[PDB]
Amino acid sequence: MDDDIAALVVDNGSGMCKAGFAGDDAPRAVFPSIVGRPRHQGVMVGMGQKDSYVGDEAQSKRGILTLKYPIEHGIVTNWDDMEKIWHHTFYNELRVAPEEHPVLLTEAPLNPKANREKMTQIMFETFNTPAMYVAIQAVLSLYASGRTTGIVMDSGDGVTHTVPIYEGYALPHAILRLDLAGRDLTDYLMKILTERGYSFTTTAEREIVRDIKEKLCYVALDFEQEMATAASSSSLEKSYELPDGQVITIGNERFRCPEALFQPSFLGMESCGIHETTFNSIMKCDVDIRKDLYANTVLSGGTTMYPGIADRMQKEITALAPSTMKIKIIAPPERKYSVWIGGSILASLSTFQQMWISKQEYDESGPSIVHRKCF
Amino acid sequence: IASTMAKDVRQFWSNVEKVVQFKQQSRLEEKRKKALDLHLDFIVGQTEK
Repeated sequence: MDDDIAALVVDNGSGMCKAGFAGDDAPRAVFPSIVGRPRHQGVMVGMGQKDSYVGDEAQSKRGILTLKYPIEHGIVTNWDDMEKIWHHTFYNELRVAPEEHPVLLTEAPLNPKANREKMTQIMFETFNTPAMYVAIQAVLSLYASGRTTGIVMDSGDGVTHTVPIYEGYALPHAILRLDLAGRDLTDYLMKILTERGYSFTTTAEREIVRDIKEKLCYVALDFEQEMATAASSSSLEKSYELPDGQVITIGNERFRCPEALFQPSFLGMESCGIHETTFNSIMKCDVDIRKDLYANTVLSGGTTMYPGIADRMQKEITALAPSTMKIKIIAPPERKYSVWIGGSILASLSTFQQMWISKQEYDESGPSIVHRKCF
Repeated sequence: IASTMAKDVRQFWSNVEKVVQFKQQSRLEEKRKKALDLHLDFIVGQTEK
């Protein structure tokens, strides 16, 4: 391999796909991970009828396209749409040939072996990539945060995970999964807004509510005190202008929505909050490393972008953890891209050049080589 | 495999320290210039009296 060929990093997110070149400070492309198909034949006469659309092209045509999500809770459920998304990322977004650059892919923790083998087969047979590698999202997030040991609370758009890492070791016995992410939060926001008198039923109204969530919602340090303040004062209300010019008022729903992350009971889910989840994950590890896990608690994912979430996590983990442990929450400003940042970092290291799965290794061992090279 | 990768990425933090060395050098310069130049000017102005 020529030392001048930069490797490609592709963050496979449930809600947003991020792609770029190794060494760059930020991903060159960030688009939704969706695939749209025309609802009726003949609706696109003259607009270059395509059998399918991907990314923003399908997002802008949601009114006339049936959108599907090939990634559900961080697991690939439709491989044809995933191949379409990869072809898009390679040819339209990055505008490069995948057979000329190594491709580093990200996967959620505890990814089924069949999915890894299928990704390897797709990359080596469909795109003819010279080499590739698969890394865990939380591991890349930690490697981007500034540490090799610690616990990462990665909360994306489809699923949230607490991956305890010691010297880069995502401990499978201590990894906990929670089916609560930005999607369920957007659904709950729609629900509570319908309770307030603002009914959102269509998929475009769902995107409007998602934008409202990303713009106005925040994590309160004290839920009861914040509710009391909202009930006794309107200083916590904020106005939002709808696409049709109508201005609506968002009240306590700003912090009631993200509160589900700490109290899933609001969603009817019998699961522990993200703080309790992280505490239990740290407790499943050896006592010798719990100190470092507490001192290196990192936040990642788009769902972790709520203002004040870091302070709430600090408070909760300090109240739950022993008094002798020093709790430190790490929330980088660009934590939404920590996965891709760590991927690019790992791909830009010379010592990592020996970790790529070459086409020869794949042809000799098959897709199973991922289980021998990717951990 | 994962210990090898961890030790390989441990070099990135030595590189971050090499970067922080830039800030250390900046501070060293900003302080040494100030102190030495001020002391030189002061002692020269005191001897010329």
